[PDB]
Amino acid sequence: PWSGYLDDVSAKFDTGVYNLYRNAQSNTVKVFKDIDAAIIQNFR
Amino acid sequence: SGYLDDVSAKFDTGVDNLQTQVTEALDKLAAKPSDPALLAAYQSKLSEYNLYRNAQSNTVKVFKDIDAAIIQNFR
Amino acid sequence: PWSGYLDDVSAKFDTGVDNLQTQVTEALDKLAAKPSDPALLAAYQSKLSEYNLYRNAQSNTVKVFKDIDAAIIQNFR
Amino acid sequence: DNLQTQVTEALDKLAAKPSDPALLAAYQSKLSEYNLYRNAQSNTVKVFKDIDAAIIQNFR
Amino acid sequence: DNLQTQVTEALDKLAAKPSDPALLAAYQSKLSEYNLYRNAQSNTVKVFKDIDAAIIQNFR
Amino acid sequence: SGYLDDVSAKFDTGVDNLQTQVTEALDKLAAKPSDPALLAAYQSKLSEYNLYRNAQSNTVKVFKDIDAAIIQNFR
Amino acid sequence: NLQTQVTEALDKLAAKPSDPALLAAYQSKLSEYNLYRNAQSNTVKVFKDIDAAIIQNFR
Amino acid sequence: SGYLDDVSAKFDTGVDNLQTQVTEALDKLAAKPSDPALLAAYQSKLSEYNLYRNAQSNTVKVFKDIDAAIIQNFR
Amino acid sequence: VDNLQTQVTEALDKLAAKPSDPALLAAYQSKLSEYNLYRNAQSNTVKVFKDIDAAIIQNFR
Amino acid sequence: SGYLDDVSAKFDTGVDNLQTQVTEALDKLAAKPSDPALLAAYQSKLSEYNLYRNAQSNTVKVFKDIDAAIIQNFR
Amino acid sequence: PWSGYLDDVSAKFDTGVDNLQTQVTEALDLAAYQSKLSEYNLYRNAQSNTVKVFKDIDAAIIQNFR
Amino acid sequence: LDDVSAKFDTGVDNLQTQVTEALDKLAAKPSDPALLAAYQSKLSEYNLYRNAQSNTVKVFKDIDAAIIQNFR
Amino acid sequence: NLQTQVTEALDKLAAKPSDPALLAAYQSKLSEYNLYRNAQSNTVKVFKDIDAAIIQNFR
Amino acid sequence: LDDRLLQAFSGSAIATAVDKQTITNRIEDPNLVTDPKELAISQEMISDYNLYVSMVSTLTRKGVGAVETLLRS
Amino acid sequence: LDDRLLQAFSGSAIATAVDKQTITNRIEDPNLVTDPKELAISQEMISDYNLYVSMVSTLTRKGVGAVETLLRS
Amino acid sequence: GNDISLIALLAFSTLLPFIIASGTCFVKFSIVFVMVRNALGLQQIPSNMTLNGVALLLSMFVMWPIMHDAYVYF
Repeated sequence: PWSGYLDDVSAKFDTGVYNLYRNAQSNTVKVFKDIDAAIIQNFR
Repeated sequence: SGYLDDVSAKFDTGVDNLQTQVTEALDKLAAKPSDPALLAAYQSKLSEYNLYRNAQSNTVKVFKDIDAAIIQNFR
Repeated sequence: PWSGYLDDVSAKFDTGVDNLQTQVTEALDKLAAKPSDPALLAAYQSKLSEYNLYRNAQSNTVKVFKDIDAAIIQNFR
Repeated sequence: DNLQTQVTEALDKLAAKPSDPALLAAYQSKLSEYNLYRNAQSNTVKVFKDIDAAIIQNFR
Repeated sequence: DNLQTQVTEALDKLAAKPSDPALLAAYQSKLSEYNLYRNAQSNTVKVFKDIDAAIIQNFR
Repeated sequence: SGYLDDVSAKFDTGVDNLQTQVTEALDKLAAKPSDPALLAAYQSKLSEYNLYRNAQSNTVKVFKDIDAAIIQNFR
Repeated sequence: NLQTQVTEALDKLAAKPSDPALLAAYQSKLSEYNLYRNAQSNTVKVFKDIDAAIIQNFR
Repeated sequence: SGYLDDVSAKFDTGVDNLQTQVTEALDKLAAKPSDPALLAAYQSKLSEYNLYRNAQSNTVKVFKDIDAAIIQNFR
Repeated sequence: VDNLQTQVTEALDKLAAKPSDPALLAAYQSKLSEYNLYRNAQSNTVKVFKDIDAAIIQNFR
Repeated sequence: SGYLDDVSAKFDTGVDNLQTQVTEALDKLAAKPSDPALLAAYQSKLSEYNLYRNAQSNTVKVFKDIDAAIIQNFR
Repeated sequence: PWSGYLDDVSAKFDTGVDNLQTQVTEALDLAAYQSKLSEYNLYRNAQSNTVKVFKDIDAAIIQNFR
Repeated sequence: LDDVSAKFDTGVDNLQTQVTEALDKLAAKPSDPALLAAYQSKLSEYNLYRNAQSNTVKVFKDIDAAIIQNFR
Repeated sequence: NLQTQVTEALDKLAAKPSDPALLAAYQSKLSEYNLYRNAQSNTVKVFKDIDAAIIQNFR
Repeated sequence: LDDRLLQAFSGSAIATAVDKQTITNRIEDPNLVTDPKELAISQEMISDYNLYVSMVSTLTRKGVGAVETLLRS
Repeated sequence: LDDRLLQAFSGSAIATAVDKQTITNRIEDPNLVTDPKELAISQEMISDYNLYVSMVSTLTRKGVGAVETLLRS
Repeated sequence: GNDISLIALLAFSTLLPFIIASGTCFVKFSIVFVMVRNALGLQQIPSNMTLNGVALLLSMFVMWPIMHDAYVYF
């Protein structure tokens, strides 16, 4: 199997512990995508 | 085949479990799109598949720029 | 190693906030253990915000200097 | 040269986990530092190798 | 040569499914390689047949 | 009828039916833009037709550039 | 003759410059004409350069 | 008189109404910029006006480049 | 000459009144483009003809 | 003063007070950025100033091209 | 004290709205605060775009020295 | 010519340093808008200078090169 | 003279290389100076070649 | 004398013929044409060849020119 | 004395070689390639090498061309 | 070797044949054969293109040891 950095964080929640759990999890995972997507565009 | 195929396969060979996880995870949600347990999981895999594809594409474009410069100065 | 100039201008941002680099992942585990605590939940929002801007401000500047330098080294030709 | 070897290694870390925000930033630098050096060197050789051509075209 | 054959074959697959990324990346890589080859070949052939002229202008 | 017409036709012959499906879908949705089952069908067909037309153009452009880069060495 | 096809491809496009099915045809035809006409001028120069060089062996 | 005026004139004579159609449609909209019926009619008039002016200028540029080549080979 | 030299000269003076007006750009770009070719296509032939007279006089003495 | 100095002054004497108006609108706006009545005006003047300053520079670059080629045929 | 043209332009906004910087901080230490917070957000946004445009106009001209 | 380069440095005399001070201060609080807005200006002015400096030397480089070929 | 025009326009610009009006006024001078200096050198070459041809012709 | 000259001629002819082919083979191998590391050498290899043949055809003409000038006149 | 030619030539040769290598070494440093200040100083350095070598080349071509037509008859 | 070694070698190759005419035995050989032709009185025949031919060949055997010793030194 394989687990990237996004699941470095998401799995913390499943292993840490309801909608707050689900919503807070999803927003945090989503915010990191927006940080990475910026750098990938400066690559060029 | 050449050097550009090689640097791309580094990414592909570097993450070889995800190629299937996306198809498997998509199939679970297709049967039950209303279940958070599957929906929340799929979100992480789809977002991961996106970054892999973009970084893999921009990297190849930069190397073909370094190659196209030198080839002109052969004249 | 070959530590050029662009390496310093990146490290200049890390070394100015490096006390926070670990502090971000520390708060995540606390909150992940209890997402329903407002005291933890409100504090985390500030640290995550600071981390986002820090990374974007590093990456913009390390492009600009790549675009100055690449101008001058055309006129060598 | 270290710069050639140093980029090859930063690339190999990203190939393992391209989604880490800390790993991506590191490679962006080394990939920028590598692109300039290749260009500055290619131009300089072109310059020098044509001076030696004019200096032969002049005398016959 | 294989390269000319292998580039033609890759195009045909994408044309039937231009919306699949698994085929796009394969075409991006190969096409970006064929054009660098096909340019580098042209300059070299020219350069050798320029010497073969200069080598005559000295004696003519 | 040069080579570029054939390079393009390779896409049009495979996707040859897409022109007719998109034209048809526009007419069905236009009768009642509110039917949800009609909207979802059109979204995919219009997008599938978008990437088709874009990917075709860039391929002709790449050959246009290598072709001009050889001919300048006729001098 | 190739001159007429490119001209007439322009004549359909100029009447409706927003139909993409016509643009994709004109992009093709206008490119081919560009490469052809450039390839002829260079080739003529080469043949005219050889004939002039010969005369300078004697003249 | 000139051949590049003919290439441009080929467009101006086909969409010849556009020069006045765009001017008129704007004058109406300024009377009630809130009317949805006037806006929708204007969007397409302005959009069609853009694609024309670009396609006119790129074509003129390409024809100049062909002529600009032959004039060098006179030497 | 003035038939062409005037087309180029006066169209610029129109553009100077509204450099931001596209019909004045469109009607200008074509003339300024059409002028660049005429000046180049003249100058080369003046050289070519005068290069022959120099070669005829060179060839005898 | 030469010819390329004369070509430039043509644009400055046609667009005689745009340079003044820009500093005036900018000077007023800087005192009260929250007023929408000032923003709509300034956007027009700044944009218009841009195309003037940009159009000017492109033509000087074309006329020194036509000249530099002719003073080559002196050679 | 070498201040260039882009600094002279930026200084116009910072000199036209001189106290606002203290007012927003001082008003924090809510109807009044909302108006000051709103006025500050617009001021900073207008200042950013202006130096970008002037910076890009000049970068065109110098590209035609070549 | 040998003065053409130096002619730019004398106008830019401080600027080469101010960008270093602003960058070193920004790195301490990259979330302060008063520092970010200031830095954008001083950084932008450094781009236009370094670029406009390079294009000019290339022009004068080639005036000299041309003349010394006409000596032949 | 043209050289004194360029010389002082260059120094005037260096005081503020980000001013749009100073840049526009420098683009023309640096253009006009280049065309002058090339036109001049190319004709001096022409005149010395003419006298070089006479002195050989009468050997 | 002459037998010593035949050797100097023979050596140079072969050394050139091997270099001409050595370069061409770098354009067929795809790991060389598409890698900047291997391209940077090709630009030097292709440059050094040009200078050698250009110099050898200049001096040998001037040698010939020095014989005509003694004999012809 | 015409042995001056040996002094002028010997000085110029060494002075040139030093500048060729210095330009090269200014490109092998990881920051002499990547700092604008140090790039701009390499542009002044690389212009001068080109003009100096070309001046000597064209002046010496004339000087020999004067002695040619003196002696030939 | 350096850039300046080309122009010194190139400049020498331009002036080469004047030294061989004025600082080499070829001057001696040339006169001797013309002196013979005069004694016989045959000033048309043999052609100078013949006498100057044999003379440059013979001089080669004499001077060659000095040239080989030099390029190997450099």
